[PDB]
Amino acid sequence: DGASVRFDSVNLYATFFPMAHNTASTLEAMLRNDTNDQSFNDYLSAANM
Amino acid sequence: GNVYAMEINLQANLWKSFLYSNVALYLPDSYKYTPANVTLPANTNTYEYMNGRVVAPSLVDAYINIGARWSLDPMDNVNPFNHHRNAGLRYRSMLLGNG
Amino acid sequence: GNVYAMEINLQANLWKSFLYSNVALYLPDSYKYTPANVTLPANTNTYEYMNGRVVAPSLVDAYINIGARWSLDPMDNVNPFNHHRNAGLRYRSMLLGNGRYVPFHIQVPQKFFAIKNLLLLPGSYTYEWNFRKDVNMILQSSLGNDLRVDGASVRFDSVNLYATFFPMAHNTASTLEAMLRNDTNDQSFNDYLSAANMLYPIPAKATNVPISIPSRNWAAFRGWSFTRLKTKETPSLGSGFDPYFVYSGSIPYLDGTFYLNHTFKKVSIMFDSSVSWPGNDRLLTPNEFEIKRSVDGEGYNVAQCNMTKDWFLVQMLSHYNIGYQGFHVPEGYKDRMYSFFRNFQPMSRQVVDEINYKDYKAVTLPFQHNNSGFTGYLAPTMRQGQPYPANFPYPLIGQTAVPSVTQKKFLCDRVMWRIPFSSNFMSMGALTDLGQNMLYANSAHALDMTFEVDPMDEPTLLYLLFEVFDVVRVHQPHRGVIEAVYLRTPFSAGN
Amino acid sequence: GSIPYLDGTFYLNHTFKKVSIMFDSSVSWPGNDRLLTPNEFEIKRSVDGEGYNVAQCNMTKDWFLVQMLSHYNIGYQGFHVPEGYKDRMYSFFRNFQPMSRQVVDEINYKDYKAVTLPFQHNNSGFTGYLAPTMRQGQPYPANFPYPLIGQTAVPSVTQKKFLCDRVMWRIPFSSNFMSMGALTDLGQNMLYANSAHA
Amino acid sequence: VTTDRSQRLTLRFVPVDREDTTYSYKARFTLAVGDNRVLDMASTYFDIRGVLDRGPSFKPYSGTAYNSLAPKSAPNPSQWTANEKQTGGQPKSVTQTFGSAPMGGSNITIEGLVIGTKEEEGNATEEIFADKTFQPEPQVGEENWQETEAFYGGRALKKDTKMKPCYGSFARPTNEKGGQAKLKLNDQGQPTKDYDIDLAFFDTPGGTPPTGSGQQEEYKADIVMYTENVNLETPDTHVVYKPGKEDESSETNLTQQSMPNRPNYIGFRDNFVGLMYYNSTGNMGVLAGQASQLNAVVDLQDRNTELSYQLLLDSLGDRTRYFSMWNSAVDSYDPDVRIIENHGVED
Amino acid sequence: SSETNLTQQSMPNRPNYIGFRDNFVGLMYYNSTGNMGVLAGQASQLNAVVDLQDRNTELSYQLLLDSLGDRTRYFSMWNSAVDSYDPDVRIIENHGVED
Amino acid sequence: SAPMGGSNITIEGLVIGTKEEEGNATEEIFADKTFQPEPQVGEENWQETE
Amino acid sequence: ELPNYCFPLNGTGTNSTYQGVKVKTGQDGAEETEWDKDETVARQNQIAK
Amino acid sequence: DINFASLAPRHGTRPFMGTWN
Repeated sequence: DGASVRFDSVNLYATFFPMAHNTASTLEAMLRNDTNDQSFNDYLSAANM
Repeated sequence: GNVYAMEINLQANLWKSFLYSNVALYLPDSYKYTPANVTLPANTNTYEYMNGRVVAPSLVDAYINIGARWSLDPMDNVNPFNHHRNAGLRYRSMLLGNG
Repeated sequence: GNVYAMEINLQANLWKSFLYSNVALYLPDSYKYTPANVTLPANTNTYEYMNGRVVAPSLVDAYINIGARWSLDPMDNVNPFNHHRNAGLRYRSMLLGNGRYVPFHIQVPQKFFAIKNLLLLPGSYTYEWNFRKDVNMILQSSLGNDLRVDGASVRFDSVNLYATFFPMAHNTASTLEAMLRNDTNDQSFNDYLSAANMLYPIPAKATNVPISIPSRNWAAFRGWSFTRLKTKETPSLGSGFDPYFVYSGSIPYLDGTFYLNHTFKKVSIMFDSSVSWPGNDRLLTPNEFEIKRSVDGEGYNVAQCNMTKDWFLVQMLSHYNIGYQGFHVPEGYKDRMYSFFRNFQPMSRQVVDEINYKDYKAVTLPFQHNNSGFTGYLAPTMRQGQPYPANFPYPLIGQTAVPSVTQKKFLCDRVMWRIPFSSNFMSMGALTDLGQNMLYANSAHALDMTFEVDPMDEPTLLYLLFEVFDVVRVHQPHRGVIEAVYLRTPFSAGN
Repeated sequence: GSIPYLDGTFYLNHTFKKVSIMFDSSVSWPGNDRLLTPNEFEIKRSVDGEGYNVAQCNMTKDWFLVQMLSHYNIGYQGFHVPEGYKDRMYSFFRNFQPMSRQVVDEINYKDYKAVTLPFQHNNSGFTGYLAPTMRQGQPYPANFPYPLIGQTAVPSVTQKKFLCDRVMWRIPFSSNFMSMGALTDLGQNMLYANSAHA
Repeated sequence: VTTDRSQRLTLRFVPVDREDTTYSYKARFTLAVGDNRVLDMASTYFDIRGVLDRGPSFKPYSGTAYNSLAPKSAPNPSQWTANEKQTGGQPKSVTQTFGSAPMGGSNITIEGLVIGTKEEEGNATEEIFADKTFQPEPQVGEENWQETEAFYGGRALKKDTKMKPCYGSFARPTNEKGGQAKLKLNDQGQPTKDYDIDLAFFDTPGGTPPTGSGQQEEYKADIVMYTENVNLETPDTHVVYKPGKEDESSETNLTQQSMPNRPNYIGFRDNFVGLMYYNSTGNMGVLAGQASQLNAVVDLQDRNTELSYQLLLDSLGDRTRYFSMWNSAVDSYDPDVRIIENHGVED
Repeated sequence: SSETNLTQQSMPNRPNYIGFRDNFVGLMYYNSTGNMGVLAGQASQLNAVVDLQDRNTELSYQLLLDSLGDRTRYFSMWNSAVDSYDPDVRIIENHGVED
Repeated sequence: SAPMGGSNITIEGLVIGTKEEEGNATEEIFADKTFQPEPQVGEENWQETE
Repeated sequence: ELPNYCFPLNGTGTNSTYQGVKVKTGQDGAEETEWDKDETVARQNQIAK
Repeated sequence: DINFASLAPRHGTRPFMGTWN
């Protein structure tokens, strides 16, 4: 039925909380330790047939 | 004598125009037909087919299932979101404008 | 020249067809008539009568009270829940489908307070209940006609008791039983209403209803609730059947649809025929709860109607603890469907000043005209007459606006009026501070109460609830044993 | 159109009749005599001798219980409307719609005739003939539909159904069907899969 | 938390005893709470099955199902008698008719309206006459506003079928193609295997053809009406006006007019209130330990269980949500119908 | 052009709103192992995504938003405006007309 | 327009009805011009003819 | 999509007048003028073509 | 979906507003 699409550009944006550097450098040093691995779980959490 | 006049049931028309536009036009293709001397494309998944096929207004007329809450039986299996009256798609379609 | 055409006003017709179907047909029978050469049945409680009587569309026409929120004055005393536009009954009537002939299959729950939340321990219990086949009691109709005449009936094909059991680990359930059989752990319950119910007759056109209860104790009394009922809209519960319950609309006394609360003017309370209550100079009218006033020299009205400063305060205190330190809208979760500010509707209108407007004339309905030529003569039927300047209603607006007088009223359509027996009218706790005073917990007072009310022209009841405690404790000491102990108090009900 | 599998617009849930679960081709689940029909989740029934329907449609007592238990922990100790913050757009009670209608009894109504659409008339003279176009014909008594009300009401049969338009049916592998925690009590039973069940 | 034992979730008990009567039904169950269980009575309810008849007073809709678009005071096409009578020497007592003829066609004969044709031999082309038992259909007429054919036909009600205004008129179909005519039974009461249908034929009046060209042979049918008797009813309307006491077919009775019957929804009450007896000690419910046999209920007349339960639900939840299982759907009204709020109209 | 053609009659074309899907579903590839996305530390080539065919990210996100907030509120930045239908069109509810 | 139908017209106006009087003396009831004919009154039906 | 119409009070609208006729005496089925006026039926029936 | 959140927070402030120890 005649529809079409063209992409002229795709850009990635990122926003940063402007954290005090002595604080961010402390947070990084805590989050790099293997005790503090971030973990996530898919919300649906299922195998799909 | 009294002034010359003609009489109209406005309420029946406001209800029939609701049922025909919101339900008769959405009945599956097997309930529709192609008018006399009109030529449609063979690809049934195309706008000229979906728009060209006529539906008898007697299907889902003002008295159909009168008195009851009853989804029509051919409509239970019809995708209800593929309808011109869904606010989410209207909004998403109008957000890009009208052209 | 321009194409031949004829003109319709759609927007005026979409409004008239609303007013006539939604209000004109519901005006009381004394505003209706029987057409020429039509024969109705003599039983007015029947569909052929309620349907056969015609109503002139000039009553509640497009201009009626134009510009104002005003419930029509005959309609305030008409049951608003007996109306074809109430969604709850439309839903309930459509849930069964569109035919008159309907097999049914329904799950009726248990409501009795001593049972409805109870946990039964192991044993065999005989359970019985008794059920009505009376269509005026078990069905409802949107007109309220007498279904025992108008041909309804019901048959039960079977009735089965279902029980659903949490599949508890047996060593846990056998422990739970052994704890709940101990007399420390009696389950106990409280009827949510927790009141003693009196119905007193008010004769047709009586404006005063004086009532009393003789010398008795008032230990743990909570206060009063009261409201007004029609006698024909109230079945007798004292019998297997009530053959004079010739009506099937809503039953406010059973279902909570109370709609005559605006008809009270004042209530006064007098213990021992001397000890006025609340006394102690509390109110702006210390010895009477003046619910509303018809003329107001001092300025004791509130809220832009004719409810008083006293009464609005007593209601906002008893429902919401609001009035001391200032009024505001109660937060929505403390303002339920039976609360006050949810239901309270104040109103004002203006009327032509029939005394001081010297060019006034008293045109009755048959002589009034507006839309003549374009409208039926006193009937919902073919247009009659000629176009002509309208003679009704007099204008209240613009440059020729007529001298006018104000009328003010309120409606309150699901409440029932409350007076807490609490020293400041607030709820500080379920057992009040007056119900455990030095006086009322010790000495048996008599009580005299009296009400002043709008006259009805049909028989009505004062429905008076003495709010009490109404409590049960349930002991299950052995397999298949129930002991149950009741105390209502005050108005304790057994020996 | 919508893509239910991608966007969540599921609209064919009313089409299931029953589901049965069977481990090792012998160990029926939930088994243990639990349901009124112990070996099958009978979602709905077209005829009900024992009276196992609910909610004034044809959904069963067993299924309605399982859905109210799995979504809200409600079935044991009585049914009520779930509190609004725990009844989201994809929840059960938010979407469950029971329905009933009456139809002419084509078998027991002896004066019945089967008039098909081209021959039905109602609003003739004031309506287009089988099309959304100009009015045709003459005013005449309508021949359809048969009246189900008033004194001349026609013998009739009831039809019952329900819709559920954004839900997807659930069966928690939990010993009482409730959500007591995200790792269920059967899920830390059956580690026992040394016999590895099929 | 949960037993592994083979044990039901839901038990259904049929009555051990029952007492159906003039205006009540009673039933007794043995509510066996088995061992190593506990029962919450909030789980329990009565699963009633039965039948209603709502009576002729039920009407679950506003307006009418039948001919709803018809102008009120418009009659069905119909017949009467003794209309024009001019004496010298007789009150003539003719049949008389009003109607319309929407089915256009090519010719009219003893067999009625020619609606079509077929080739036969090219010379022998057969005239296809309408099958009177269902053609001409009242819902078929000229395809567009411009046309007018040479010959016309339609249907009308025979004089024996008493007038009703078209708005609300129904008559049951008497064949599979939706014809409405009564079967004849007039010699003896068995159906005569044929329909009460007659052709009536018409021409322009001799006062409108030119003089001399309206005598001898000049009369010629150019309209035909398939007149019939039908099973006429008005299931959902009533006559609000008619010009005399006479119920019969007559020229003035064409001006009858009807109004739809007032809507009257019937169903069970909110929460099924009124269905069980409560606070009614002649008819009290029972819960007793089967050995002890003494009733634990102990209800009273000055208690009101049904109102107490109505209030309780509004404190526990949101009464604006309907729930079919308990028939919970609270009574209401439209607030713009209770308090009129007359802002006029945007005209 | 002819005298009979004066009687032609027209009907408006069926409404057909077009726009991007709710939450832009379908625009990015997910759970589709021909066209998988990448997030990797630029030094060391191991993709951290590791997606699968039997996973459904788009439905998972649609469900998550209904648990985190109110889907009845449209939001143009993420094109969030949930699909619906008019309930009076899904279940006809024929109460007749006030005429 | 003139919606009020009647039996005769005279200097006294429109004859809107009649009464027996003596059977020979039947009086013609003329419309009271101060309010009749009412503009909201006219022929009952479309078959219309006085 | 669906046209609303406004109609005369009597339903049929502008009726023309007609008179009842009958076939002469069953002699022919040789149609055209072999009809005659039916005296059993009113000379002014109201009908719309 | 047994509404599958399960997340870390259990938190609070000083005599108004936070720096940690």
